[PDB]
Amino acid sequence: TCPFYKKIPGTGFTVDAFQYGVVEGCTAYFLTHFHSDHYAGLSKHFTFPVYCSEITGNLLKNKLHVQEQYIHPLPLDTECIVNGVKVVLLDANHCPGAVMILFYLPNGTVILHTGDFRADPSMERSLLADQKVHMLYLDTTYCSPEYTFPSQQEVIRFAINTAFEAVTLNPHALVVCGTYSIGKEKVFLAIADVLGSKVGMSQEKYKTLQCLNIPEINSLITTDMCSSLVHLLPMMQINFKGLQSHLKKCGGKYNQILAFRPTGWTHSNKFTRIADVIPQTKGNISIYGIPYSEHSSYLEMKRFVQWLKPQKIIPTVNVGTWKSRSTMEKYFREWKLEAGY
Ligand code: NI
Repeated sequence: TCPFYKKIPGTGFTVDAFQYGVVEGCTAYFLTHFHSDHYAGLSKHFTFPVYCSEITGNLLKNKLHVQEQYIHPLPLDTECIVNGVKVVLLDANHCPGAVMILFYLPNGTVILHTGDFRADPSMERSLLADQKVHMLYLDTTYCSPEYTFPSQQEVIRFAINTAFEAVTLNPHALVVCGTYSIGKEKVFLAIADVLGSKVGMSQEKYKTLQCLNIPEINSLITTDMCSSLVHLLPMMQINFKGLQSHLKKCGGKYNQILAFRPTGWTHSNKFTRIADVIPQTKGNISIYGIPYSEHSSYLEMKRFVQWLKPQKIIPTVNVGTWKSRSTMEKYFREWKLEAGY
């Protein structure tokens, strides 16, 4: 049974609610982004209308085989009518194709559903600027002040500089980057660009990347591993055993691996600056955990909410425990008292 925080009152609509069977009263299922916790339940046998971005619709058709007649892609930043209700899709600054959804209810209420997002001051100049929002359905993944991490640009600067230094010292070093979903493509693309290489990967991953409308992608990635000095592997393989095993397969072309695990936040963030990050090493293998986030920091979240000034907040993450819920409600009230709304 579908939980309340996935239902949009006053409409026939649900958000990210595909794992509950046929939801009573739902005439249109929105999908914010192509991450498995959110698409859970979708398949080629789905026969209701799914509304989403173009990129998400490429992935539904090619990876999950949803039939084309049920996929309804909408352009961003454009007022659209769906089943009698005005909606807008906004870039969520999450993974490729991820959106926030603005719903303009028939009774005059305006609802923003962030999906998963990384708040940014650039959102203060989208179509959000033009009117009041009554209810905010908020990605609260990192809603606690201990959650600090650097900008995505500082993280990429560290990775490029690290990779270019290592391979220039040793031209026989291979770079490996872990992945288990879409998002964080800038990590492996920026490293391959500095090294003058394409990124090598499995056929299944190449297919996924080909759905993402990235400019000049055919110039950047390949399935020919032998021709590439930046390889992508499943995240589960980014450990000393998996990397040893991979180095064997490269036929003595390489004698060292430098690997990257983009994580979200890890508690090494409470003490250490990005500049000061060091790897775990065993022999000729080094592994860096880098804090590349596609969710808001606590401070970025707070800034967005204090600018938006919603009348009510409904969290969509960390909702399963009473301690979590009570923590989040306390920060919402601080924020509102501090800013005066
Ligand atoms: Ni996500």
